[PDB]
Amino acid sequence: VNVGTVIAVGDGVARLSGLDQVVASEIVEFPPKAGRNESIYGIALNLEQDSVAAIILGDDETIEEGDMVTSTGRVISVPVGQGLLGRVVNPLGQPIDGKGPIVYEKTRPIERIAPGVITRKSVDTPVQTGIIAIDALIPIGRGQRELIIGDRQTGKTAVAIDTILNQKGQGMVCIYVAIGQRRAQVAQVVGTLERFGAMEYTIVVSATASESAALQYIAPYAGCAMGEEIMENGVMLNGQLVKDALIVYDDLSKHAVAYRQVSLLLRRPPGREAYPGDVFYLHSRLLERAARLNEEYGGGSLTALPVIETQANDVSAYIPTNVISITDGQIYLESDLFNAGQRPALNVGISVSRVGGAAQTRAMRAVAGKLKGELAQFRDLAAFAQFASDLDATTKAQIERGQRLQELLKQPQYQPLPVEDQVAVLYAATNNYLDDVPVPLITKWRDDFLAFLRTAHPEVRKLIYDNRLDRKFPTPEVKEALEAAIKEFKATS
Amino acid sequence: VAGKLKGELAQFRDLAAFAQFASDLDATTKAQIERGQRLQELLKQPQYQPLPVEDQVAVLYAATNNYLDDVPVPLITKWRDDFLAFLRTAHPEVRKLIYDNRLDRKFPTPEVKEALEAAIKEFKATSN
Amino acid sequence: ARMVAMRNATNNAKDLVRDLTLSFNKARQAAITKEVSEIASGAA
Amino acid sequence: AKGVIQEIIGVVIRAKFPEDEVPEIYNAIEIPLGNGDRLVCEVQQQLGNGVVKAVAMGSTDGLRRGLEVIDTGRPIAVPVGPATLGRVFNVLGDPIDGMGPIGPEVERRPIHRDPPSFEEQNTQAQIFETGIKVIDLIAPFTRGGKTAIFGGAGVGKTVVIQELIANIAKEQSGFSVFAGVGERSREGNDLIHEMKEARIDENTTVFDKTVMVFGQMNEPPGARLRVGLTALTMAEYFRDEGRDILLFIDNIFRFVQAGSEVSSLLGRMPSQVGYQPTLGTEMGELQERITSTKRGSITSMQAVYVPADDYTDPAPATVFSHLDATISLERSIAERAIFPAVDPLASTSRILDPNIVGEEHYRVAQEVKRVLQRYKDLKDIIAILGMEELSDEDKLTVQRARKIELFFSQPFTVAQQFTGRPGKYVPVKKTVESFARLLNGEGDHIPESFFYMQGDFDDVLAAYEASQ
Amino acid sequence: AKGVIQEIIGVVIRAKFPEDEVPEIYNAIEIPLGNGDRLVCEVQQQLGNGVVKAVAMGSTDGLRRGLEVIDTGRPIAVPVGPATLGRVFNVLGDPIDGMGPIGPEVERRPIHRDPPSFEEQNTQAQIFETGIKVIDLIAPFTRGGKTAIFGGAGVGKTVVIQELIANIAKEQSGFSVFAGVGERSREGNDLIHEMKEARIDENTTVFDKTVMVFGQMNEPPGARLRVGLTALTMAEYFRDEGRDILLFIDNIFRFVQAGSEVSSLLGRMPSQVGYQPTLGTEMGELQERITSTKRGSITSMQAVYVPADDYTDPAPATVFSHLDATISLERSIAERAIFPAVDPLASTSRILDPNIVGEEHYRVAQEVKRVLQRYKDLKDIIAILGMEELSDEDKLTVQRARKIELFFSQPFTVAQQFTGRPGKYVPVKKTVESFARLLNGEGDHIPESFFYMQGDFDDVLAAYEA
Ligand SMILES: Nc1ncnc2c1ncn2[C@@H]1O[C@H](COP(=O)(O)OP(=O)(O)OP(=O)(O)O)[C@@H](O)[C@H]1O
Ligand SMILES: [Mg+2]
Repeated sequence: VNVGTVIAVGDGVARLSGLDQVVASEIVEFPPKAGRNESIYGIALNLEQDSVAAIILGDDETIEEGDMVTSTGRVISVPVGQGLLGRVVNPLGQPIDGKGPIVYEKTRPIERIAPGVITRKSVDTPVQTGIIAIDALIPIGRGQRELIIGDRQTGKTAVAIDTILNQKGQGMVCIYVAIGQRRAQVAQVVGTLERFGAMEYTIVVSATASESAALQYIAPYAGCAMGEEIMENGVMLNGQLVKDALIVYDDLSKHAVAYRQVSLLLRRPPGREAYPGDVFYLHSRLLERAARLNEEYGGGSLTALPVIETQANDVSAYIPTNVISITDGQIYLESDLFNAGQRPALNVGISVSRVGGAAQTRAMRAVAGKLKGELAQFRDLAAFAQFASDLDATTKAQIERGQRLQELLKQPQYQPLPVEDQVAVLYAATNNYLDDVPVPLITKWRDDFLAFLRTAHPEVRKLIYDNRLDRKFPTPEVKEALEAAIKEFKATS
Repeated sequence: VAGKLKGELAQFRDLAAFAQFASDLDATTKAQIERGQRLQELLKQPQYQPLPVEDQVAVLYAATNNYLDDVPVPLITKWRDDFLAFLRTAHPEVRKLIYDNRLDRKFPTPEVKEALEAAIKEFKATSN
Repeated sequence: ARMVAMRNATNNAKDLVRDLTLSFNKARQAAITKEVSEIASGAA
Repeated sequence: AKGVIQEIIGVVIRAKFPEDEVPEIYNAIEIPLGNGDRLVCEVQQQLGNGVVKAVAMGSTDGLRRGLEVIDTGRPIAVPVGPATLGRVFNVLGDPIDGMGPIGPEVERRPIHRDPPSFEEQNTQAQIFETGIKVIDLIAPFTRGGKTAIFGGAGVGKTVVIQELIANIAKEQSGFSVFAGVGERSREGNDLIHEMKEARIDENTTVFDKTVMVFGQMNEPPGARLRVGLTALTMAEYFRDEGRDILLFIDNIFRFVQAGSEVSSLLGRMPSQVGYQPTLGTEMGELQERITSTKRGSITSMQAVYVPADDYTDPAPATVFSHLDATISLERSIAERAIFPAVDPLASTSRILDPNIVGEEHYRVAQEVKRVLQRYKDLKDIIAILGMEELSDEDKLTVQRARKIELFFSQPFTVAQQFTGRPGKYVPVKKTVESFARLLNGEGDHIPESFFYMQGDFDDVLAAYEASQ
Repeated sequence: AKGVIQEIIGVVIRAKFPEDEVPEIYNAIEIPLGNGDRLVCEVQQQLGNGVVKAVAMGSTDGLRRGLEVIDTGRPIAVPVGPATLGRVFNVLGDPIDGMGPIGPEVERRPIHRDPPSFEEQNTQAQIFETGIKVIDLIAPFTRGGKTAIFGGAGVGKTVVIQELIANIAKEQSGFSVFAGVGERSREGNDLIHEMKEARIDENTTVFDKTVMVFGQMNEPPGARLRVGLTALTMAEYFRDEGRDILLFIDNIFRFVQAGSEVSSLLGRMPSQVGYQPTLGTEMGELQERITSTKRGSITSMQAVYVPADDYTDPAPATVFSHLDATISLERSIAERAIFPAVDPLASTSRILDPNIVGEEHYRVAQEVKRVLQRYKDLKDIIAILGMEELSDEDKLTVQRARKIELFFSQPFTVAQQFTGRPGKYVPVKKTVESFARLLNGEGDHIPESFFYMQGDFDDVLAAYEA
């Protein structure tokens, strides 16, 4: 009664006649036969009468008509635990890094309802991305959904990888789900994570472009199941129990394309932009599971960083607006700024984070609020920037200050900055200590300044780090010590 | 009556191009566009205030026969309203006469042409 | 001054042409998608 | 009763019942599902010899063919009455808050009821002061009538809704109902809980006068489809007894999108862009229940999500004809840092009538639309030729229009999280006076940048004097 | 095996087989044509009890329902090896040139392979040195990475292709594969045959160093769909031997169009603007075997035709999602006799970052584009008032920009016989040094001439002295 026979293999769907006692989303087995040593699984979805349509999680040319299928009695699930840490795996949980088989005590069922409304709490603990602009103007907290939306090659993957790299001593379990990405870009990401030693806390789920549309559709859900296991049960990282996870879904636009292919191959009616009518449900049920649980339900969190690729900077498309509505905040990465040299290209004028502003260290917001004000003044005066010698002292000073701040925001790739360094640099730049510094070297200056605090005054950095939770960060002791630090560094330089 | 109205409105729509940009137009075009604006402001009727056929005919005759040229645009609607009150109080017989012979081949009968232009001129002196 | 004003106006018109071309291409893709969707619906 | 599941297509379950015991069209059937918890489906179609197609309103991803289904014989019944005040419910009427279940003595009413007849309709309405300049001036919020905001993804629909609730929820003079159909459980709810429980009305919190039914983005299509009807059933009891009700439904669109997914799984012939053929009828059945009658009044405020940025989408196009006041939020305005983001030219209201709202208010609103209509007529000329080519009066109208656009912006008390501007509450009289003064000419010398994130005109003048 | 044709609807046919031995998907069933010739159909769907729906890949006009069908038990078998070099094949692997059959001794591999696993992928990206100054500086190649070329074919695209083949042949292992997807029989087959046989390098013709697979226009949509996979199968043999391969795919948009036509014929629901629902998956089956593995690397240059002028159209969008560098040949740059008519401003590359090509390479490339961009801005003003109004330094940038854009020209070894000028292979480091020394001020006294069709800066000076 638990065994069936395939009666038709088509557009990635097998009809699996006579498979009674199958639940609405089992993972059918397709046991191995002659010519196929390994087993490819499938998701039964249309439990119609006397036939069971099943998406084939893999290449559909492998199975034939009449192939035996065995019901596993399990709703579609991914193995999860501490064994997944540091392993690049398929959306099915099978490993692809070649290191060895995955050791897992339990498997979590993907495609589950989110914890709910009551079982949530407002975000309070910040997430330090390591980017000055992101951590200053677009605060990110644990358990919120922040969207990285940009135009093709603009640095969305770079921003996500920098955020993953920075969470080394922050007790985070970073999850990187590569949906539809070419194998070269996944290999390069894995290598970058290995070089910086971030794979000790990173789980990578890879669903590449060559793989079937069955994958790239369950990959984000497998990653989110892993994140949910981190959020609820927690794992052992650096000897302590961590229950906070960070998940980067990468291109959900490719996820939407994969689901569109799956739906159209199932002859489901098309909707706007030929996407199925439930693509919003897809991305919502994927992202809504990223939550900040309250104390009674564990207190864990799961931060989500979906990535959306737009065409010609069109944020008014179907999938980008769906994800914008679902997510809490947006990080617009303009292509014009990226080509202009501002590699951390952020459209700070219209990028925003609805929640997480309160989930920011008091020091960082204390030094970033008037930074935001000055950047707004720069954006307003960009219209007057065209005129020469027709601007008074105030407007010219504001323009120079804004240019200095923008040059400060320009940060090279693979160089995360600790929160204390960020707040110190912002203090120095935004309290008129950098007016004499010429613009083209400010970025350089920043690096040198950091080295100063890395060698001359480690105690200053430690004191700033300890005094980041206080209501009034500019306490006389830290203010005097930091001012002395910049005064000493400027004199030497 | 409405042939002149339609022609002048279409011609004003045609000269809207010069109205938007050009400020050096001759006095003929200035008065022409001014008449177009007069006629457009005449049609800014309120809600739930229908005008019978005689009233509309009287107003259109007043506007098309240059009796409304001196009135500035923002008051024209008010003008029209006030004008009707005049005909509703001072002279109902002119409205009755207009309605009675609205089916004749040549509406501007000398009997109709008088006691209406006279009524318009009387209203002009009374108001402003 | 007229030369400068017409240079600025030509640049603005070229930018507006680029924006309108983007919008027209989006509308063209939407029209093709709608046509094929309704044709497939009528066929099925 | 005691049918068997034949097919499980998505959240649509086909079940075969005995020939003489077929469930009715809108009856609720139940899968025991084991574990002591059951899955409540709602019948939608009758297909033949005892076969009925129902919507799961649940996970429906772990149940097999041949499972038994028990016919309750009645549609979904939700608790109504004062017992539902201050509690949070599912689509099924089951509380999800920590407090205990509703007692059996509490009346249960079906979620499917006929809308009020033509006799019961109450066409009397009056202005409802909300403290938002653009809303209270261009498209007045209507007491006892239907109003909604149509916004894209990036605009601040949630911020506007939260500000409205904060402004008008303390002085309710009645109970309130909030339905969270297809909305984030991060902000749409569980932080409206924080704000509603924090607000206090003479030692009774606003949350103590609120019935909140959720069914948000995580729920399957059936829950999002029927959560609006559940909330309407809980509010109709209070309306029928005379209590004034403030009704806040979130993303009526999400209600329509779910209907679309349910219809797609039901095999109905798709219409327009994948939407259900029965879109207009479903919208009517939900919305005609949101009416103020001669027994009580419902002051309803709705939100509508426009897919992409297409206002011609069938869902908003169907909503538009069911409202007394329409407030259109545009992305272009929002991207200009104008966070209220309301487009005055695309926002209307029925009570914007000199008999209802006042002669001065009506004149000011009409002039504030005629300006910005002159601006929309000259957008391309300014874009290509520039400001100089316009005439002097046209230049003045364009300057006043841009000043008005900046002045419609207003900080919100609930926007302190990401904006440093303190919130401002501008009464309707102050808004009318400020805009009349702006239209007269006062404030012409003031630069436009001083109209951004301000309250009434006095605040702008004070800021100008501070800048000297 | 031994099925019978059950249905013939255009190219799409259906074949009934016994309840067992039903062919898999992509199994290349064969129909005898009453003679030695045969019709190879690729199974695309399995239906019901033994019926399989397949694409004809042939005339399918002389067929009758009930005709014998033979299952090959494997995808389209394409010959691979050194025997394929210097020969021209179709999608099915049959040599369409004058020479005879390949022979049973030569290995045949399935057309539908799998992209290299995650382990075999290179962790770091290595720059592929083509030797052309503008290509190697403005839009540098990536070893094992895809590349797109945009042109109207009247701007010397074939010259660039031949130069790349010759450079890899003479300075590397040097085998190339040319996939003429949607290739015209006259313009794209005989003209390229004569060009490649006439073009010679170190006593060996370019044609002898390349394997050419032509899925022509007149072939059914399945043939144009699978010709690219045939080319990848042929190139993968040389890649597995550790060699480095260049794969030139002409008009990959024609591959996309063939896929769309096949999907429409099969009855699949349409997606977006008349595109297949399996657009991303089909583009991933291709262009994913084009990777730089541990053993070897396949670097591909793919001509891309943009429908209308949409870079947001789904076909060019899916192509761009897999691209590492874009080269934009432009008509005006070629009207003036700059044969390497690569538009530096339009052409970009992903690998042009400091962490890969070096800080010096990045710095000079940006400055080269910066002065050229300034020149493009002043193209209006120079026609506006004359060069006189331009300020000094800006006048230098215009003068320098013209010299550098003339210096982008480079003699080609494949064009030696036509122009009587020896080809010059300029390494990437030499190119960077030459252009940095051009920008810093050296050669300013040299006029615009003596930079035309030269090699390094050393060539520009030596010529000036003489
Ligand atoms: N801050 C930065 N400084 C310098 N280079 C950067 C920076 N951020 C990104 N880059 C470079 O920009 C290029 C594109 O970035 P990335 O790999 O993140 O792609 P993307 O914009 O996320 O999208 P795609 O995956 O489609 O290429 C890469 O070459 C990367 O090294
Ligand atoms: Mg990327």
